[PDB]
Amino acid sequence: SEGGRIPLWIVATVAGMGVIVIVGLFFYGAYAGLGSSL
Amino acid sequence: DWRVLVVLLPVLLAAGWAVRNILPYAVKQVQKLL
Amino acid sequence: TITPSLKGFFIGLLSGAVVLGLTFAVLIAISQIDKVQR
Amino acid sequence: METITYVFIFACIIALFFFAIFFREPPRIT
Amino acid sequence: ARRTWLGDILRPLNSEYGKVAPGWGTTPLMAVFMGLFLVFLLIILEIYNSTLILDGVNVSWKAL
Amino acid sequence: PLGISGTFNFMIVFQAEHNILMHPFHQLGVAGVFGGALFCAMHGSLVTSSLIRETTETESANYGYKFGQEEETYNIVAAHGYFGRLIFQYASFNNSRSLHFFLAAWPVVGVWFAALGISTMAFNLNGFNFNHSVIDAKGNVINTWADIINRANLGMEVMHERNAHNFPLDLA
Amino acid sequence: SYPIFTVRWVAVHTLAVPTIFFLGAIAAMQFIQR
Amino acid sequence: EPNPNRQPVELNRTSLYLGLLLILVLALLFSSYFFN
Amino acid sequence: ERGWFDILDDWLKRDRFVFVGWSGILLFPCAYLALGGWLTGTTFVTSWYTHGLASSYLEGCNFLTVAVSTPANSMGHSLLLLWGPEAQGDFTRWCQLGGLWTFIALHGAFGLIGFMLRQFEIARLVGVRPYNAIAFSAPIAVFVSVFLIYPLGQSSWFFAPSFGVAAIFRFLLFFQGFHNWTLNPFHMMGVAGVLGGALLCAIHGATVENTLFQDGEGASTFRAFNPTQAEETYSMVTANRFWSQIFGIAFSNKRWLHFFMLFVPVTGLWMSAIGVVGLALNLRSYDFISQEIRAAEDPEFETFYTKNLLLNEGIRAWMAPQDQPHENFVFPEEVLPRGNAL
Amino acid sequence: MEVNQLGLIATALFVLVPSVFLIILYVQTESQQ
Amino acid sequence: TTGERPFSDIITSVRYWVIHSITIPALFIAGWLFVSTGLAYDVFGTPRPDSYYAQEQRSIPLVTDRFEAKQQVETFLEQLK
Amino acid sequence: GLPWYRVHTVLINDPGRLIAAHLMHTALVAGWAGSMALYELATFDPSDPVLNPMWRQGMFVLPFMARLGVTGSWSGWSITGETGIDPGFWSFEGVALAHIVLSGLLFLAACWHWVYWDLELFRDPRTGEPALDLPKMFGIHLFLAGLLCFGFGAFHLTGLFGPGMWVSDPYGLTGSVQPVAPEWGPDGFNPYNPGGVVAHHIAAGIVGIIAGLFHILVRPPQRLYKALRMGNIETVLSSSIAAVFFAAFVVAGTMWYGSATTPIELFGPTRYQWDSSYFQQEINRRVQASLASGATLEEAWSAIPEKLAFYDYIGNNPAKGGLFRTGPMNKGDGIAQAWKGHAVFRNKEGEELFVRRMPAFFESFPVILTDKNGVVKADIPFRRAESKYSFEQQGVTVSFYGGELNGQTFTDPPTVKSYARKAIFGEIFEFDTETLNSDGIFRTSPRGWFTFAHAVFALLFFFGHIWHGARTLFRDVFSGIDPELSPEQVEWGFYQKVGDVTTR
Ligand code: CLA
Ligand code: CLA
Ligand code: CLA
Ligand SMILES: C=Cc1c(C)c2cc3nc(c4c5[nH]c(cc6nc(cc1[nH]2)C(C)=C6CC)c(C)c5C(=O)[C@@H]4C(=O)OC)[C@@H](CCC(=O)OC/C=C(\C)CCC[C@H](C)CCC[C@H](C)CCCC(C)C)[C@@H]3C
Ligand SMILES: CCCCCCCCCCCCCCCC(=O)OC[C@H](COP(=O)(O)OC[C@@H](O)CO)OC(=O)CCCCCCCCCCCCCCC
Ligand SMILES: CC1=C(/C=C/C(C)=C/C=C/C(C)=C/C=C/C=C(C)/C=C/C=C(C)/C=C/C2=C(C)CCCC2(C)C)C(C)(C)CCC1
Ligand SMILES: CC1=C(/C=C/C(C)=C/C=C/C(C)=C/C=C/C=C(C)/C=C/C=C(C)/C=C/C2=C(C)CCCC2(C)C)C(C)(C)CCC1
Ligand SMILES: CCCCCCCCCCCCO[C@@H]1O[C@H](CO)[C@@H](O[C@H]2O[C@H](CO)[C@@H](O)[C@H](O)[C@H]2O)[C@H](O)[C@H]1O
Ligand SMILES: CCCCCCCS[C@@H]1O[C@H](CO)[C@@H](O)[C@H](O)[C@H]1O
Ligand SMILES: [Ca+2]
Ligand SMILES: [Cl-]
Ligand SMILES: [Cl-]
Ligand SMILES: [Mg+2]
Repeated sequence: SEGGRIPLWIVATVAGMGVIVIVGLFFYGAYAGLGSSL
Repeated sequence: DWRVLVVLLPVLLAAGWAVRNILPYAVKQVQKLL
Repeated sequence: TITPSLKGFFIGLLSGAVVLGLTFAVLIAISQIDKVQR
Repeated sequence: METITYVFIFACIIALFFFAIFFREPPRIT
Repeated sequence: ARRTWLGDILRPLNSEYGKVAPGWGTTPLMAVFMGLFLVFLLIILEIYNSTLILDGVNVSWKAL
Repeated sequence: PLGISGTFNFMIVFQAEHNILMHPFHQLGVAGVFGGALFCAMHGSLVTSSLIRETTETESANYGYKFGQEEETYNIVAAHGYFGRLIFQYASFNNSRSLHFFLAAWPVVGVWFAALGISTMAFNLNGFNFNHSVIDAKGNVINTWADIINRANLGMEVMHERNAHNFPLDLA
Repeated sequence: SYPIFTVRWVAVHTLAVPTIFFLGAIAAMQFIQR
Repeated sequence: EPNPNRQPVELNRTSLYLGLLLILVLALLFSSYFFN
Repeated sequence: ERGWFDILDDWLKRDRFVFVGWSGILLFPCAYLALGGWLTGTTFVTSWYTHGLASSYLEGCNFLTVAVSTPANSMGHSLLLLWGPEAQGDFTRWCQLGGLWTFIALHGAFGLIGFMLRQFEIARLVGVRPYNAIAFSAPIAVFVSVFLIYPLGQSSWFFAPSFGVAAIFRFLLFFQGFHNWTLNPFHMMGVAGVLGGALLCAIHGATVENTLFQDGEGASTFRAFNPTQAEETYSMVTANRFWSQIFGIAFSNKRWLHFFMLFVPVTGLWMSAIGVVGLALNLRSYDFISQEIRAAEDPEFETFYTKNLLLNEGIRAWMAPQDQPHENFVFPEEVLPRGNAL
Repeated sequence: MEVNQLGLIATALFVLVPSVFLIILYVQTESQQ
Repeated sequence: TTGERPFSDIITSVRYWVIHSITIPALFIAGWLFVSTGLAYDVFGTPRPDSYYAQEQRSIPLVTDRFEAKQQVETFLEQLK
Repeated sequence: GLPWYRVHTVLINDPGRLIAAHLMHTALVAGWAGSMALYELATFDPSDPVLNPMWRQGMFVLPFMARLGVTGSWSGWSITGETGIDPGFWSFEGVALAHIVLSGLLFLAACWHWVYWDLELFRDPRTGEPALDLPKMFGIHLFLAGLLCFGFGAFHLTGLFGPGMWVSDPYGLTGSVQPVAPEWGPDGFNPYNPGGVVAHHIAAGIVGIIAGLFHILVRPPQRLYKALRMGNIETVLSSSIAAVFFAAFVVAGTMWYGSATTPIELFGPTRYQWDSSYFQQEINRRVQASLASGATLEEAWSAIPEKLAFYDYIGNNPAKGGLFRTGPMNKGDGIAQAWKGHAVFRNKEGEELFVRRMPAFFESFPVILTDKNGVVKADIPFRRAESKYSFEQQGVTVSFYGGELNGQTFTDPPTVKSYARKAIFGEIFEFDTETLNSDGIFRTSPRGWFTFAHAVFALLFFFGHIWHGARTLFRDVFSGIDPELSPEQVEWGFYQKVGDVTTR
């Protein structure tokens, strides 16, 4: 409701970890399935 | 085509959910600008 | 004679007119509602 | 002919360097 | 300034510097001609491009 | 080589033997020099756009600045006000010190990576190899733009130093 | 105090809404086998 | 009958050096293509 | 007169987080569609029917190898309108035929016009001189000469650059093998402007940061600056002496310095654009006739110029069959140029 | 080498004509007060 | 400032996260299903791994005519048995 | 003082000396056209319009005189091969002379207008200041342009009072200057219909007459006058430059793709006629018709005109040149002397083989021979040690039909390979390479050079439009921004509307 409740450093940390998860999934895909040369 | 409905359905439910949580202030924003 | 491509030309003309028309319709509307204070 | 041309142009540039450094307009503070 | 016979003849043609028509004047009519011209350029461009193909219009040297 | 066409020769053979275009350090190098050139024209145009009127129209505006003068010669607040509206306010610098630091750092760091690209391809750690990376259900190779680059690289490889190799692999 | 639906709101969502949809589509692609 | 629109023209020394450098370097660049 | 035009003008020019303006009516849809088309195509759309290539994440390509590829060579220079006679309103066929390429290139072209009108529009409202718009003519000259004029001179859109990382690398290598583009003096001037621009960027930034006045007490010097202060934040006098003694010459005029920083990369990009206009017609700087006459008659005459042509010849023969599939090149092994062993 | 012999006069006028332009302008600037 | 609510204000507000803890995953899942149902292949006309070639052919189905290109692609698509 | 890049600004407020400068420019351009035409006449060889036409000889202005009806010389020849003709005064020489005389008259006029610059006509009658009423000048000049445009189309191009224009058949074999009737239907917008050229000038001329009368009689709206700065002559420069680069792009395009106003007998073939084997298909159709009508192979090919075979040769493709390969095409492959005839290759089995032609992209190209189904049957190998398709292995021979080698057959591998190397260029010609000391390297034609110069100039004039447009709309800040610029005009929120102080 009122902006201020959730501290920004926690928002940044959670958003950062989501980025790392999704980019890691993409690098995982380079070695499996389509485009893996196998 | 059922796959069209399977894909749009999660988006449609998201539109309706945001409307429920925002319509009091949305009507209040539209009223102020009048 | 109205060839298929001449028909297609008219459809492209009507489509662009519609897109420009709605765009300026909406813009003129909103500009009349939210005026600047002088 | 063409060798003389290339070397002549090059030599003019090196001469230009000399004048641009030692016979420049002095910067003057105000 | 120096006057000349030809200068006196042409004097009226250079005498209305700065004279305007009030407001928007003929701007709306100008806009209509611009729109028609745009459609015209689109037609001749797309004929040349073979995006608009018309009966009896063969865009080729073979039309002599 | 110490020459203009000799430089091109070095570059073409480098591409054949290391696929430098597919190496991220060369790509960071290109970002460095493309970006450096962009920010050069950017900074130049913004300062030039906000020079304070000190001259008439018949004279060069450069005479409006005097070597050693105490006061700044352009209005950084007007430059920031222009550029902040071009993008948005927080994408624009109003601190000349950090602006000029950014101008220093972007090309310098990029060119460091370029130099490190050459220096590490010197030990044969080469650009990305996606030759035949995409394969269909049966196992047919599906070409990508990477495989087209490979065809060009092969043509460079087989022709360079045409009399110098006796054995099938060019290992240095 | 502040409005909710502004030009900035529209600009933000025309970019962010397709982005998330595309990220889910590309995530799914990582599990496709030939 | 003196024309009032006349103006003096200037080229300072730094501009001369810059201009001569541009011309010589352009000649050094294009000469090879002129001889071909 | 406060009619609807003036009221619309008021609203378009409101000071908001994202300025809109009249230019925004052109800029925002065209920029958004060009970007959305590139993301859509690189994520989902193939190049199988135009190039024989996979080119999307859907097919297994990665960020370096995805592209929106040019249309098939048989399309000529067709606008490839979605409603045109090739796709005939069929969105799926349109994608398979290369319609997204003209879509991105044309909306991009008009987006760039719109961005430059935005630079003019904002400059006129804020009261600054429009040199930022003028400098932006250089990116526009590059885009128009490479993505529009060049293929318009050639046989079709197919030979324009495709919108992708590795596709652009192929474009660089094609230009070496077929056009000997490194040899072209208009490219050389472009290289000088781009590298000279990067040089000026680094050296100006570093000079300022190392001739700063001590205007505060902290070891972080960024804080000791105020946007409205009247004084220069660094010493032009000390900067001038340092460079005069290190390098022989130095800037003494800060206005000239910053105009020069505009001039160098902008002029360089404009020169490179002119050369690409030449290449549209194959009007190349491919050879030195005097070198070829000597080398034809004297089999001991060898230079780096003749060495590089042999490389170009390899590029052409080894890449043409795959890179130009509509030509149906069949080059038996025995005709391929190759040195010893390799 | 069989160079294009017009290359000589082309290069010479390319240097001379613009360089002379600049020298005229410069010298008449110094001679002003 | 230009009058809009600060971003840092919005994204630390409980109401923002009540709304977007739903709308963000919903869009992600919609994108996932666009691929997993196979709908993306058919919208854009992109081959599946088993539909680049017919079983024994090794030639590309390359478009070679301007005004019959649409029919050429349809013919190539039929020939996949 | 003035920097060197501004010296010509002294004319902005001086209409009489502006006219003088514009007169001097016109004198220079007219003198260039006269002296270029005299140079071309002194070097042009008129003796072979078939294999040595003007476009092989580097002729640039000669085709523009011919396009509008000047085809003859006072010395008795015409460009279509006729002798003993009398062109009257309007020969190539009479046109050149007229431009020279015009140049000198304009030079004298420029001196008069430079000296007598202070004419009362250039002063505003109310204020006494120099002033040009540009909106009415525009209507006057547009009205004159419309009359001239109309008269060009109605009298010159139709032949009503004038010669017409160059027209030809689709293969550029029988071109001449002909009266042309207007085409008033939709095919008048076909670029290859000369009738549309006539109709355009009549119709656009009338529209320009009408629009000219409008712009003489109706003043500009105050809102357009202010927004476009119609009291500032530099606004006209900005929009005139824009019109000019628009026109330059159009003439570059129609020169490259071809149109009724860029005929191939005047400027050479287009690159696209090689890409699509345009001439090769017409040649084959004619040979089929002869063979079908009972003639032998030697009669079918001998009936092919040398002029048509010459078009089917990549040396006349304007996309085969180089930026610094200077001079006429004749300086490259030579002065064409004769068609050698059509080469037919056969292997030892008697199968007919076809040389793969050179695409324009390639400076060099391998020699590869296929059968009718595109299967490789012979080539010139690079590595010999695993060659299977060599001419020696496959017994390749060549026979010629038509042309000077008609009826001959060659079987020795070196001679056969020699003709196969030439066959990648299309039809094979004998060239004189000695007369001009030709170097054997392809050059582009006037079509190529025209297109290149005009696309480059169009792009550069785009920068001119941007620059002068910016000077028009930002004249008030040309020397710098206001030293008293309030930080509030440029900081966010102080005004509701950007730059509008009444919206605090
Ligand atoms: C607003 C800015 C803008 C601009 C400048 C463009 C420009 C373009 N679009 Mg894009 N587009 C836009 C917004 C824009 N678009 C939006 C918002 C969408 C989403 C709907 C699209 C979706 C889109 C698609 C799917 C395609 C394009 C295409 C194009 C290109 C061809 C357009 C054309 O021929 O229309 C011609 C129409 C006009 C010029 C309209 C003018 C109307 C005149 C002035 C008034 C008179 C008309 C009259 C009233 C009607 C008479 C009809 C009657 C005779 C039957 C051109 C580059 C095509 C393309 O890129 O090809 C590859 C294409 O396929 N656009
Ligand atoms: C639109 C202009 C134009 C065009 C298309 C032509 C076309 C032609 N001319 Mg003509 N000519 C022209 C104008 C033109 N001319 C003018 C103005 C003159 C008087 C000088 C001439 C005088 C002339 C003569 C005497 C001859 C020709 C000939 C020819 C033919 C061969 C051209 C050639 O080899 O060029 C080669 C072109 C180049 C080498 C291009 C030069 C590129 C320049 C140098 C780049 C400069 C870059 C610059 C320095 C960089 C600035 C950078 C800075 C801004 C940072 C060709 C048909 C020849 C012919 O065959 O006659 C029968 C011939 O003998 N012309
Ligand atoms: C119809 C065309 C036209 C006319 C009547 C003008 C007129 C003017 N220009 Mg503009 N301009 C034009 C086209 C034109 N320009 C084009 C195409 C461009 C882009 C290249 C420009 C870019 C431009 C800039 C950047 C500037 C001007 C400026 C000016 C003003 C002063 C010029 C001067 O004193 O130069 C004097 C020039 C010299 C003493 C030597 C120039 C030598 C050139 C570079 C090489 C030689 C060319 C050759 C002789 C002729 C070839 C002709 C070509 C068409 C084939 C003057 C009002 C200046 C201004 O605004 O002042 C306030 C200014 O800064 N113009
Ligand atoms: C590849 C190199 C390169 C890139 C990527 C680039 C990018 C940019 N330059 C800009 C500006 C500038 N660049 C300038 C000088 C230079 N710029 C240079 C080189 C580049 N400049 C160089 C070398 C110079 C020196 C002369 C100046 C002076 C400016 C600016 O003032 C302006 C800026 O504000 O910078 C801070 C911005 C304009 C934004 C815009 O138009 O939005 C609108 C977006 C539109 C209209 C969409 C364009 C669509 C494009 C044209 C086609 C499609 C592209 C696909 C979406 C992606 C394809 C990707 C593959 C190729 C891999 C943008 C950040
Ligand atoms: C700290 C890690 C830095 C590693 C690389 C070095 C970057 C800075 C050096 C550039 C030199 C330019 C010429 C001198 C220019 C010059 O004179 O600088 C001056 C500038 C200001 O100097 P000050 O004296 O104010 O501060 C420096 C010290 O005195 C301590 O206060 O220095 C800095 O800003 C230091 C910044 C350090 C922190 C920067 C971290 C950057 C990391 C960003 C991540 C990049 C990864 C990209 C991956 C693609
Ligand atoms: C085309 C078209 C169209 C349109 C469409 C659109 C408009 C779309 C959009 C789309 C979109 C809009 C999309 C997006 C996407 C996005 C994405 C996909 C992203 C991703 C990202 C990432 C992946 C990131 C990464 C990173 C980086 C980069 C750096 C930092 C870090 C990180 C790692 C995070 C229409 C319909 C009109 C019509 C038809 C055609
Ligand atoms: C006086 C007189 C007369 C005479 C006259 C005359 C004799 C004239 C002549 C004239 C002339 C005889 C002229 C000429 C002119 C020329 C020109 C004007 C040229 C120019 C050129 C240019 C401009 C070029 C440029 C360039 C170059 C150089 C390089 C490449 C690029 C370019 C193209 C840029 C008479 C008796 C009639 C009578 C009256 C009096
Ligand atoms: C072969 C290539 C040749 C290229 C040719 C180049 C021609 C260039 C001509 C430049 C002419 C400069 O023109 C010259 O301008 C100067 C000022 O600048 C004028 O000088 C005038 O102003 C100065 C300045 O205070 C006064 O002191 C002086 O008494 C007055 O006459 C000259 O009267 C005029 O002769
Ligand atoms: C082995 C040389 C004789 C075999 C016939 C060669 C092909 S033909 C030959 O080609 C020359 C260009 O190379 C022309 O200049 C010449 O006119 C022509 O006869
Ligand atoms: Ca499987
Ligand atoms: Cl090598
Ligand atoms: Cl070895
Ligand atoms: Mg995978």
